[PDB]
Amino acid sequence: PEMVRGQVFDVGPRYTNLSYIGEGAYGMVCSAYDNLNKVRVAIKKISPFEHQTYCQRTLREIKILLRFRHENIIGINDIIRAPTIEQMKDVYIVQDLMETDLYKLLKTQHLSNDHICYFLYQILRGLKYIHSANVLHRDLKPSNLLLNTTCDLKICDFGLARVADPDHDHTGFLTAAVATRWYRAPEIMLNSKGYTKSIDIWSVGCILAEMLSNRPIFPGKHYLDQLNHILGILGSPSQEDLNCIINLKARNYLLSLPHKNKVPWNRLFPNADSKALDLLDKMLTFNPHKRIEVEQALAHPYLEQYYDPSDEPIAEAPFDLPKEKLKELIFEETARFQ
Ligand SMILES: N#Cc1c[nH]c2ncccc12
Repeated sequence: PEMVRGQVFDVGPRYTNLSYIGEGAYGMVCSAYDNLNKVRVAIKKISPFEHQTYCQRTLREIKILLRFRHENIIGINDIIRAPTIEQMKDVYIVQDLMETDLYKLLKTQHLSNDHICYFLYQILRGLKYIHSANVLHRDLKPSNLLLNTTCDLKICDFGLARVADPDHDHTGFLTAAVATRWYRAPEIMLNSKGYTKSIDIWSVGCILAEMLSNRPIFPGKHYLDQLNHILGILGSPSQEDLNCIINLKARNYLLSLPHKNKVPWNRLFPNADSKALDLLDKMLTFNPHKRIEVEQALAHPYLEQYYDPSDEPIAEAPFDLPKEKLKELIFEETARFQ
């Protein structure tokens, strides 16, 4: 086989010329030359079968990415597994090679308002599709957004995606957790298991702010610190927002806090397009019910020059196990690439 860093990467013969790109996932990601398509591709190696949770995230993701077909969602071009379940140690997900991601890009570049508008548009275009299939991404963040050399954007990492379940959304104060802290909607830390689409919009809202300033807008250092960050900018929620929080621990935590007034975005972002600040405003709304939805976000004037519903597709149809059957389902699900 071939070896990258110091580890076996068994993707011959079609995929050659393996350069190390990074970690994440259940480990290694590499560029490789796809001999059949004569193009370099990304290959991530997964060894998930040791604990159930990785078999779950790997399964969720493969199931979803196979069903999705969208310019702004990453997709899977190939999967390399052993020919028998007994011999299957690893799964190799083959995907398109992308120059960078929004995380790296933000660390080094000032984005123009045109790149911001186009990036945002693409995010929302992709998100519209995902939501229309009734799936939530639940972990949108700049590192989960990949750009190619031509600034084409693709959402990746559906490891934590769930099917939307707004009826089953409620939970107690501080019940936690799992999605990246900085991009978590405030109701995750109060009264939501994050089963509503409004959860993603918040994230996109946080991504938009990060694009305006190259800094995360709510860099809370720990669980509850996140909330005072958010509250610090948006201000104390009103009477009506509070009433929507029936859970007493959460509501009384909010009441115990000192009054903070709203900081206007134009003060936080003096150079930004005012249309962007308006949309920003509607996305980072404390009350998730009052929070804008993806299709109104698309129709917002800030996006006017890209907005075209006939070129913004929706899915043609919508959407607790031992790691044994999981390994077995993964095998069954990866069969079509044998
Ligand atoms: N995971 C994953 C990736 C899928 N495509 C990629 N391109 C550059 C870097 C990482 C990837």
